[PDB]
Formats: sequence, C-alpha cells, structure tokens
Amino acid sequence: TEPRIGVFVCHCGTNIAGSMSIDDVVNYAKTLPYVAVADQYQYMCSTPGQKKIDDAIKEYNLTGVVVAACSPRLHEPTFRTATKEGGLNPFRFEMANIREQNSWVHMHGMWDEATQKAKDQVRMAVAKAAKLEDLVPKSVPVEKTAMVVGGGVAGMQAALDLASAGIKTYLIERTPTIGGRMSQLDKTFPTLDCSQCILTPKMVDVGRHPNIEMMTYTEVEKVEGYIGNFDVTLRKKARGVLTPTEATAKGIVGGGCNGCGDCSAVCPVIKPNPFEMGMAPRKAIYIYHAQVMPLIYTVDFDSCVKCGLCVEACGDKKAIDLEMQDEFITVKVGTAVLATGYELFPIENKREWGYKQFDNVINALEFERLICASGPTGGHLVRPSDGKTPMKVGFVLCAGSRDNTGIGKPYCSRFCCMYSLKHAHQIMEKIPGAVAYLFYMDIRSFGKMYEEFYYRIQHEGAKFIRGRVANVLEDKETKNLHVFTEDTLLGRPVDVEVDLLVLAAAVQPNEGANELRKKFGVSASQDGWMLEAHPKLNPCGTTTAGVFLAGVCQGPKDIPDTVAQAEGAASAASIPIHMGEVELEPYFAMCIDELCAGCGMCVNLCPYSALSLGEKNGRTVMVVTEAKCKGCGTCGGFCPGGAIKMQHFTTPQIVAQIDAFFAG
Amino acid sequence: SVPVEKTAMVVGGGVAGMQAALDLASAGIKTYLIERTPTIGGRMSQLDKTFPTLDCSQCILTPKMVDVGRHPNIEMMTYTEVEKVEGYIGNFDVTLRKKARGVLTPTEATAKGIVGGGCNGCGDCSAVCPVIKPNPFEMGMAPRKAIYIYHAQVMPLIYTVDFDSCVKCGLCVEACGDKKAIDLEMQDEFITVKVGTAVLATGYELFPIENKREWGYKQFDNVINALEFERLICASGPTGGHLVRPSDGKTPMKVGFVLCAGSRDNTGIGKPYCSRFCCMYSLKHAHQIMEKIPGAVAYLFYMDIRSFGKMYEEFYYRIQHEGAKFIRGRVANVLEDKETKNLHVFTEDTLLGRPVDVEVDLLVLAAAVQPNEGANELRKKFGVSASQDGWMLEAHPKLNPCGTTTAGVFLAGVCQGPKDIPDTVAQAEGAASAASIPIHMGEVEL
Amino acid sequence: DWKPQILAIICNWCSYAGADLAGGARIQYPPTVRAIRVMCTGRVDMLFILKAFVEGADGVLVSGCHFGDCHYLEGNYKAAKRMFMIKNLLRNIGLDDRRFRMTFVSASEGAKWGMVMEDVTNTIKELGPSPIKEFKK
Ligand SMILES: Cc1cc2nc3c(=O)[nH]c(=O)nc-3n(C[C@H](O)[C@H](O)[C@H](O)COP(=O)(O)OP(=O)(O)OC[C@H]3O[C@@H](n4cnc5c(N)ncnc54)[C@H](O)[C@@H]3O)c2cc1C
Ligand SMILES: Cc1cc2nc3c(=O)[nH]c(=O)nc-3n(C[C@H](O)[C@H](O)[C@H](O)COP(=O)(O)OP(=O)(O)OC[C@H]3O[C@@H](n4cnc5c(N)ncnc54)[C@H](O)[C@@H]3O)c2cc1C
Ligand code: SF4
Ligand code: SF4
Ligand code: SF4
Ligand code: SF4
Ligand code: SF4
Ligand code: SF4
Ligand code: SF4
Ligand code: SF4
Ligand code: SF4
Ligand code: FES
Repeated sequence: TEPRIGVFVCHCGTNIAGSMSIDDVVNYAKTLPYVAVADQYQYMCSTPGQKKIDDAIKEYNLTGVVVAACSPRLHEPTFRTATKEGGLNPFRFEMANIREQNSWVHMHGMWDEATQKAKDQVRMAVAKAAKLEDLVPKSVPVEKTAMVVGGGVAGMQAALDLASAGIKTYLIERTPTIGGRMSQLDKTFPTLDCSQCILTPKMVDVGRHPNIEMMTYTEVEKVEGYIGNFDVTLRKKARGVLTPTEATAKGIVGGGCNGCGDCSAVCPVIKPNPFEMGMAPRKAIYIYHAQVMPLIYTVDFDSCVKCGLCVEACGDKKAIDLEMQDEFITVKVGTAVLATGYELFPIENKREWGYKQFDNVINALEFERLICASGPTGGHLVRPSDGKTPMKVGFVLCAGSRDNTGIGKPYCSRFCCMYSLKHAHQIMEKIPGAVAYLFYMDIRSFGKMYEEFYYRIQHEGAKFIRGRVANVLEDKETKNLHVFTEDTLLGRPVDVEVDLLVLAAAVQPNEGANELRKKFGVSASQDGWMLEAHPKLNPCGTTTAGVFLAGVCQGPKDIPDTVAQAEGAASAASIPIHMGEVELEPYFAMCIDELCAGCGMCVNLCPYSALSLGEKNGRTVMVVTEAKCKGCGTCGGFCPGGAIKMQHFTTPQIVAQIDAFFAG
Repeated sequence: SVPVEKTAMVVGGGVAGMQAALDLASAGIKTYLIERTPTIGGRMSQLDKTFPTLDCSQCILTPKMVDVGRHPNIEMMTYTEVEKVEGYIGNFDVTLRKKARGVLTPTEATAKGIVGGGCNGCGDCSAVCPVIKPNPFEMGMAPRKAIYIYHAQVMPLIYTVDFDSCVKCGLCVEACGDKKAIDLEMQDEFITVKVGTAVLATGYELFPIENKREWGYKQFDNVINALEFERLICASGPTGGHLVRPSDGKTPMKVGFVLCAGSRDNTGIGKPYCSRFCCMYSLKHAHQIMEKIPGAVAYLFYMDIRSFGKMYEEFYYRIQHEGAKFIRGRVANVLEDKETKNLHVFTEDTLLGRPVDVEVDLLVLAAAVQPNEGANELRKKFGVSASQDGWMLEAHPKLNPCGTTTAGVFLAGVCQGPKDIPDTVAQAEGAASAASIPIHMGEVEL
Repeated sequence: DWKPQILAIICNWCSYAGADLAGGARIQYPPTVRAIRVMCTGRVDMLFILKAFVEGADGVLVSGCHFGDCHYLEGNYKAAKRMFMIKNLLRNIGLDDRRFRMTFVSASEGAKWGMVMEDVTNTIKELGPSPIKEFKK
C-alpha cells in the first residue's frame, strides 16, 4: 500500500510512438497495483523531461519512479540524477527498455503485439520498483602508505614514482642491495650504455628519498587484510652490521659501517659470491659489489665461524653484532606492488648441452659477469678450462625455450635474442679477430631500434646459422666444444668448433615467488607467472584488490617495458591513496547472519575471495568483505537458505518481476 | 620555483589516450581529452578480436569508453585539434580548434538558449541525407551520409556532419525538427586553455603500400591490407562479417598472408624497422578465416615469426595445430589471372629449398605502421624531437620511456613506437603518473 | 491463436548489450521473449527457473557470456553447472527438457540474438503449451 510509483513513457520522437500505442501503455499503467501517476512525453532525456519527473515527484509524493524509455545502459545515470534531484534515492529508479528491445525490432506489421510487449515490460518494471530500497553510497578508507616488494629496476621505479607522488613507501628487498638483475649486466641492448652508470643515479635517488623506507635484506612473512588496509608482517633478517642510524638508536655515538672494508680484509672465510654467479670469492662479511646502494657489509651467519677478527677490524665503531637474530615488524600499508623479478631456468637438465659437465659451457648471466670490467677478471673473457682467451664463441639461442618436451619452457623469453646479439658484439669488439657464431631459430628483434641493432651485428661480422643445436661434444685434449646441428638454410649438417659456448637459457620466476604471490592471494598464470586482472586492458592489476604487478614477475620483458609497467603499477596503486577512499560497488552482497548456517560452501565460490567464514555472536557465520565484492551475484544465487542479500537484485525483487510477467 | 596548474591535457583519444585521461582523472586532476575524430575509440575500435586471447575488441573497450564520457574530471573535446602551444611546464597556454561539428550536444543547445536538446542520437537525420560518401572508419569500403557517425558504439554519439561534402539541402534539419540540433552555418571555434602537463598519444596509421609494385595492392582487386581484412571479418563491418572477395563477392576458400610487407627493408621504400605486431594479427586472421569459413586454408609467407610476449608462442602453437601452413619465404611478386582474379604468389620456400607458386583467392598484406598524418606538426608544436625511425623521441631509451626532453610533456602509445595493446596501456598509465607528479606536488624547479 | 510465454534472464554485460546492438541495427524478430536483466547470469538461482516454469512459463531462456568472457570472470561457469542440473531435473520430472536453454551471446552478436529469438520461438511453438498449466498448479 505504501509504495507509490510514477510511470513515465517516452515517445523518443516517433522512434517509439511509431511502433506501439503510447496512449494504450499509459492507460494500462494507470491501473497497475502501485501507480500514482502515468504520464507521456516526447523527449524525456532532455531538460523538460527531468523537470516533469521532478514536478511529478513533488506533487504526487512518489515513493519511486519507473521510466519506459531506451536501455538503462544509455540513460540510467541521467535519470538517477534526475530522481536524486527531487528528494529520492538514486537507486529507487527503475527503467523499462521499450526502444532497443521492443520498438526497433518490432516495426513491420507488429502493432498490437508490440503494445502488448510494452505493457508486459512496464508491468515487470513497476513490479520490481515497488520493492526497491535505499542504497546509501559508502566507502572504505585507505591507509596512505604503499609497499613495494622487490628492489630491482621495476621495484625501484615504482618506489620512486610513489614517493615523488607524495606517498610514504616501503621498498622490501630480499638481498642486501637493491639493484637487481640490471646491476649484473655489463652493457644494455641496443644502445650499449653501461648498466651501472645509468642505474647508479636511480639507486642513490632511492637511497636519499625521504618518502622511501629502503628495507633491504628482509622479506614478507605474512599478509592479511584487503585493499583498504593490508596488515603485513615482515622479518628483518639478521644483518649482523648496524647502520649509523641503528647505531645511534642502539646507544653508541660511534657510527655504524661507513663502508671502509677492513672487516672483509681480515676475514679468514672464503665463499662464493651470488652476485658474480658463484665465480668469485667473498668473505663471510661482505658486499655484493662496490656499487651497492646500502654500503653496509652484511655478514653471512651460516658461514661465519665467529672468530671475532672483524670486530677488531671495526674498533671504535662497533658496527658488528655477531649474536643478533631476526626481528619481526608489523607494517600497515594501503596498497602493494609485487616486483619479484626472475631467475635462470636450470639448464643443467637438457643433457645434450653440457652446461655442468663441460667446463667451457656457460650461461648468459655468467657471460655478463665475465665480460664486465667489475667481474671476477678484468673484463677479459677467458676460458674457464685454462684461462686462455677464446677466439671462437658460439651462442645457443632458445636454450630451454619454445620447448614442449616438459623439460624446458614452452614460451619465448623475449630478450635472449637481443642480449645474445649484444654478447656477440662485445666479444667481436673486445677480442680482435674473434668470431661469434649464433645458432638461432627465429631471430626476434621486435622493439624500437632492435632491427637496426640486428643489422649492425650482422654488418660487424657475426655469423648466423639458422638451426637449433642438436648436441654438444667436447675434445678431451683441448677442452673445445663441437656443436652439432643443421644449417637449415643451405640445408646441410654442420659441426662448428668453438672455444666457448654460451647458452641463452630461459627465464623463470625467482625461487620463493610463488609462495609470496600465494601470500597476497594472487593467482599464477598457465606459464607460471603472476596472473593479471585483464590480459588486455589491465596489465598492471590483479583480481585481488589493492595488489599490482610490475616487471618480469608479470612476464619476461626488456628494461624499458619493465619501467613502463612499474610506472603504470605505481599510478594504479597511487590512485586510491590519492583519493583517500575506495567507493564500494552500489550493489554488494550482505550476509543476513540470522539466516546463515555456517556451511561455508559459498566461500570458494567467489572469484575475488570476498567471502570468508567468521565468528559472530558465538556462531560461525559468513563475513562479506565489501571492499572485494563486485555485485556479481554468484553467492546470492547459490545459497539455499537465502542468507545472502544481493541488494537492488534481491530474490524478492527478481521473483516479483517473474510474478508480474505471468500476471494479467 | 614555479607553480603548476592543476590541469592536464591528453592529445589523442585512443586506448592510450583514454587510459591516460582515466588515470589522471582518477588521481583527481582535471583533464582535457582532445580527439581529432568525432569519436574517441581509436584503432582498437576497428579490430574484431584480439590476439592472443581472441576476446572481442569493442566489448572490452566499451566500459572504458563509457567511463571517459561520464567522468566529471575529464572534458572530452572530440572533433578538435591543437592550433598552438606556448609556455612551459608551469603554465601551458594551449589554443584549440573546435572544428565545426554541425550538431549541438544538449549542453551546447542549453547554452545557446533553446530548451530543445541536441541530438539524442536517434539517427533520423542520416536516414534522409541524399549524399553518399566513403566511411573512414571502414576507410572507403562502406557508404555513409554527409551527416553520420563512425559506427554504432561511438562514445560521443552526436552525429557529426562533413561540411566539405554536405550540399546544404536541409532535409536533416526537418528530420531533426523540434530539437534544433543541426546548425548548418556554424564554423570553427578558437578556445584557449591553461594546462600544467601534456600527454601525447597520437597513435599510428598504415604505411602506404601502393608502392612496392610487386604486390599489386591497388592494382589487383583481391589484394587487401590488414585493417581492410579486420573490417571485412568483423560482424559489424561493411558486410555481415562474411569474408568475400572484392572482385566478385564470392567466398574465398584460400587466402595468403604476406608478412613483413614494407618492413625490415633497407631499399628506402619501406621501413627498416619491425612493426612488432604484424605476425600476431596475421596469426589471428588465419585463425579467424579457418574458423569462420569451413575448409578454407591459410598460407602465411613469413620470415622470423615473432611471437615474443605473454601467451604469444602458445597462440602460434594453436594456429599451427589448426592447420595453418607456414612457408618460410618473403614473397617475391604477385600476378593475377585475368579470367578469375586469383592471385599467384611467387616466392621461395627456403626450408625445403624450392621455388613456390601459390594460388590464393585472397591476399592480405601485413603492412608496416607509420606515424599518423599531422603528427610531426603536433610534435613540433610541443617541441618534441623525433627518433631515427621517425617516431617521437623519449627522454632516455631505458629509464625514461615516457618522458621527453622538454619538461611537462610525456608520450604514450604507438606514437613512441609500435606496441601491443597491453604495452600501450602500460605506457599510458606510466605517462599519466609522470604527468601527475608535478600536479600533485603543485610546484617544479627549473 | 495460442501465444507462447517465453521468459529470458540475460546478463547485463554481454547478452543485454547484444540485444541492444540488435535493436540498434534494426534486426527484426518476433515479439515473444521478455527479459529480466540480472548482472551476471550467475545471479540466476535454480529457484528462479523453477518458479518460472511453475507459474506458467512455456519456455525459459538464459543468456550469458562466452566462457572466458564473463565480466566477473567466473559467473557463467556456475550458471552452466546450474543449468545442466536444471536440464536433468526437467527431464526427470517429466517435463520436456528442450523447453529450457542457455545461450552464450556476446556484446557484438546482434544477429545471433535475433537468430536465437527466432529459434526459441519456433521450438516453443512446436512443443506447445506447458503441461504444468493443465495439471492443477
Ligand atoms: C643475461 C641477460 C641480459 C640482459 N640484457 C638486457 C639488456 O641489455 N637490456 C635490457 O633492457 N634488458 C636486458 N635484460 C633483461 C633485464 O634484466 C630485465 O628486463 C630486468 O632485469 C627486469 O627487471 P626486474 O626488476 O623486474 O627484475 P629483477 O632485477 O630480477 O627484480 C627482482 C628484484 O626483487 C628481489 N626479490 C625477488 N624475490 C623477492 C622476494 N620474495 N622478496 C623480496 N625481494 C625479492 C630480487 O632480489 C631483485 O632485487 C637481460 C637479461 C638477462 C638475463
Ligand atoms: C591490423 C591490426 C591488428 C591489430 N590487432 C591487435 C590485436 O589483436 N591485439 C592487440 O593487442 N593489438 C592489436 N593491434 C595493435 C593495436 O591496434 C595498437 O596497439 C593500439 O591501437 C595502440 O593504441 P593507440 O591509442 O596508441 O593508437 P590509436 O588508436 O591510433 O590512437 C590514436 C588516436 O588519437 C587520434 N589522434 C591522432 N593524431 C591526433 C592529433 N594530432 N590530434 C588529435 N587526435 C589525434 C586518432 O584519431 C586516434 O583516435 C593491431 C593493429 C593493427 C594495425
Ligand atoms: S530517454 Fe531514451 S527514448 Fe526517451 S527521448 Fe531520450 S534517448 Fe529517446
Ligand atoms: S669494518 Fe666496520 S665500518 Fe668497515 S666495512 Fe666492516 S662493518 Fe663497515
Ligand atoms: S667473526 Fe665471522 S665475519 Fe668476522 S672475521 Fe671471523 S669469520 Fe669473518
Ligand atoms: S628471445 Fe630469442 S632466443 Fe629467447 S626464447 Fe625467444 S626466440 Fe629464443
Ligand atoms: S551464506 Fe549461505 S552458503 Fe554461505 S555459509 Fe552461510 S548458509 Fe552457507
Ligand atoms: S557478489 Fe560475487 S564478488 Fe561479491 S561476494 Fe558474491 S560471489 Fe563474491
Ligand atoms: S536527426 Fe537530430 S536528434 Fe537524430 S541523430 Fe541527427 S542530429 Fe541527433
Ligand atoms: S543538408 Fe547536408 S547533411 Fe543535411 S541532408 Fe542535406 S546534404 Fe545531408
Ligand atoms: S611483426 Fe612480424 S610481420 Fe611485422 S615486421 Fe615484425 S616480423 Fe614482420
Ligand atoms: S557478466 Fe554476463 S556471464 Fe557474467
């Protein structure tokens, strides 16, 4: 009895009136159960139409309004604003599509039938509108901090972008230094710029920025919460050496680790260096290389013998604490960016290339470290077998890639063609008279200035044999490598003699990346990389709200593409922080806990993990995280007990439409 | 040192420009979205499906397009051009040419003084126009009137009119009576706005393959380019999505794809670079012909199939599995039979090492991409340099792919170099962030 | 002249957009099917379809998005499970399981929407009125 509904029918200027009797529709609507006024007008998407709607609202005191007009996706915001201007809730408005679905498809010889269909549509719309409630828009506050996991070029770029946007940001790096893979590269294709030179300003900018907390040598222990508020627990690994800030906080005025290096000079323990791919010695207390952002000299506790000589080497500064353990910090962030990067696929498998059993077979990262001036040698590429300079280097492209055998990877690694060309150029430049052979199977120079780079590499004298390497033997006397394949162009078998063989191995996610992406509720892709919110129109986002992806952890990329992805992720993460609120969907699900039975079937039924099972008044019931719900309606349509309320699309309102369809 | 106006300008309403404008608006900055064409959609609105997920292009783009129009922080100036830009990163005084739309929006009609709204989009005007011209959205293959829209799913649906082709008979005026949306005597308007930063997203066009005479693109009637094939294969194209031969309208059983058409060429006619996506939409076209037309076979005359991205190689595997033939040889030349306009493609299959002459009912050229016309003039208006390849130059090739040497100007999309849609969107978001930095700080030092 | 009573429940993002596009392209089809316009067609409970059939529906059509094209990424699979079980239920209760169907119409297929309307109308006219109306409901 209480609901009073007003029905307004648009002619659309003979677009609707030319196919059906508008007078019949109005005279029929005048007799529906809850109808105070029924009116017709020519163009109700115009200002006089809104004026008439408001006048009718005021003068009949309508509870709700039904407009028989074009599709809701065309003019629903228009009429919602019209109804709101007039003293009614925006979501109290209902629309009957009588143009795109009744008048433009029933033109010829269907006059009574089109009018009858219009009557039915208006009846169903009025039936739904008689049961519409008030949806007050509500939002969730956003913590004004951001977290970036991974200190590589993507993580560094995202952190700098978020900081320069005015947002306090945490940069979480597993290693004692941030630089990442870019720090390991000697040169960069196709410009041949020095990698450390172009990256050092970025590293010092990250180190100096007041809006970035650069927490290195630490990782994520656990994560809870949603887009509004992520409670993230981090473990600070026992660094063993104090920064000057930490030294002052500890109590001693003596600074902590100005980076002199005396401790490493006196340490008696020798261990491999992960930064140099294990080809260089390092002490228990060490730095990765000279150009590390935090120059703080980590100590390797599982290799240290606690001989206590580094402490005398560091006297009057007291930077070394040999007996401290990992700390735990609880940080409250608003959004998160994942930039975990990549590692090399283990090419010790795929036995026909003797990566581990032949000494002069190396991978691409080892080659980069060996040819860089800061590597184990003075930038002089030498054979690991005897230290003599090579004159003949082969490059095996696609090593473990585009492989469907189940050992390698079925995808392309994107950059192995380009850095193989860069390596060929570097060997042909640094060693005079050396010849580079590239055993290739689809040279892929797709990026800007990449084809020109390929042309230049061929012009400088590199040999391109179009054939995937079949197998590799080695001569016992001289540890040179026989490479057996076919030159498919020229159509002949080929056995190439090389002093050095470099495998362009595939790339895979870093170890522990899958555990991290599970910790944030991010699904993997069918290649094993992190999945995207939409492969086309949202390369940065993720199904879980407030989490964004940047860099090769989303998929192998070049440095420029990685930086573009990182900046996009930073922008997407900054948007909710800048706004300060996340507006909830107008039509989220609500659990009526008086009807929930705590079965928990619906929990695994939401794509966005909004639904969870939690206590309330001592009863186990379902809890809806409104920040994650998107109004899909899957849960509400499943629950047998009807304990989930899909507002504006509730079971009573939909059944009311179905009931009115079979009414008079 | 100098204040920054809390406004931004995005030139180009393509997917890059749309994404940049949406990102800037969501950050809270008032943004101008400047579009040359009457609609914003861009090249992505012309595609039928998208590699490698085979999703429908309009369906993904329609929500993003609807948002730009509704968004209150974005003023969407379509059918407008940048006349002049003066100033610097602090204040950019940009004067814009509102070309004569010929039809008023309801806001403009209200401002004029008449209560009659302007152009609800009924389409009655186009039903009476006696002039029939080619449609640039279908680009010469479908008819359109003097007053028209590019397609049904246009963001601003206001039915522009081409005054260079209109005869001013006034029949659309009577077709739109009582709304008074059509004013046949209106002309260009000059507006001046002040913006803090600018984002350039001008996009790309097709390289003119009337040259390379060995492929009779404009000579033989059954030789088409990639975008013509996309328009022909889409269900909303000139036909009902049925790929038919332009020569006689019959359904082809056999079509060839000439990859690298005008690409990776050092002869001075084509382009010396790779267009970075010819291979993938060629594979997509092969899939579409094999699915839509039963028994039709695709031949791809290729050279270094380049499926480098995420799920690109698996798409290649699927295409080969569906039965696509891959001949590794650049097409030497193309002849046609005078009687039945079939196309003889002469090349070598370098694998198998033999000369090859392949009959095809249809031939599709995967032409290289080029900067749009007038993009160099606009690039000079903002003081941006060009690359050696002719694309707009970035500040640093590695660590600043979006910024330019000139302050306050940022690049996004294919205007910086050929890219896929996800790469374009990532670049657009990065450019939006770089433009938002000075506005959010509200001050820069020079 | 008995008039068939077909009820449609079509998702907002693909099927409703497809019907709108069909209307925009002026594609004609008989005026027999009326729609409901839920958000995701995963909102469709089985009780909706069963209530429609009990109340006197002659046929029921549910239209969603193609698999992998749902706006909410998983709804149409839940809908597909529910509609498979619904087809089992209508067969095993003695109803004609061909009176009910679920189609996958995208937002670019207006002609497909018209074809689906024609096919549904023809099938329901062939099957005749629901038996449930004769038996006391
Ligand atoms: C041999 C070789 C040569 C190359 N040459 C070039 C070239 O010339 N030009 C070019 O443009 N590109 C080149 N590339 C590609 C380039 O290295 C990548 O594009 C780039 O490094 C990717 O950036 P990223 O920061 O995402 O990767 P990464 O640097 O790997 O980022 C990962 C970072 O996050 C940290 N991290 C990982 N997991 C965790 C965790 N769980 N918690 C915390 N921190 C974590 C890592 O320690 C690291 O600091 C080359 C690649 C290789 C392998
Ligand atoms: C045949 C073909 C098939 C493709 N298929 C796919 C596919 O399946 N999947 C995929 O991911 N990618 C595909 N692509 C690539 C895709 O089209 C591009 O990545 C994308 O269009 C780039 O978007 P953009 O906005 O930068 O370009 P555009 O859409 O060209 O953006 C330029 C826009 O700005 C406007 N504009 C230009 N100059 C000016 C000016 N001076 N003033 C004002 N406005 C201006 C233009 O009118 C246009 O609206 C395909 C490309 C082609 C050619
Ligand atoms: S509301 Fe819709 S049907 Fe009515 S005049 Fe406006 S566009 Fe036409
Ligand atoms: S000796 Fe002390 S100050 Fe010197 S590098 Fe080691 S920790 Fe730092
Ligand atoms: S205590 Fe450990 S780190 Fe220090 S010198 Fe001895 S072995 Fe090296
Ligand atoms: S980038 Fe080149 S070498 Fe690496 S997998 Fe792809 S085709 Fe093979
Ligand atoms: S809402 Fe329904 S399905 Fe979910 S736990 Fe409660 S009773 Fe079970
Ligand atoms: S409506 Fe969809 S997203 Fe929201 S709680 Fe239900 S299933 Fe999850
Ligand atoms: S006839 Fe008038 S109202 Fe209709 S589309 Fe043309 S200008 Fe707009
Ligand atoms: S005045 Fe121009 S646009 Fe209007 S009907 Fe005549 S030719 Fe067409
Ligand atoms: S993308 Fe493919 S077809 Fe296009 S130029 Fe590059 S290799 Fe040739
Ligand atoms: S939105 Fe249509 S199937 Fe889910």
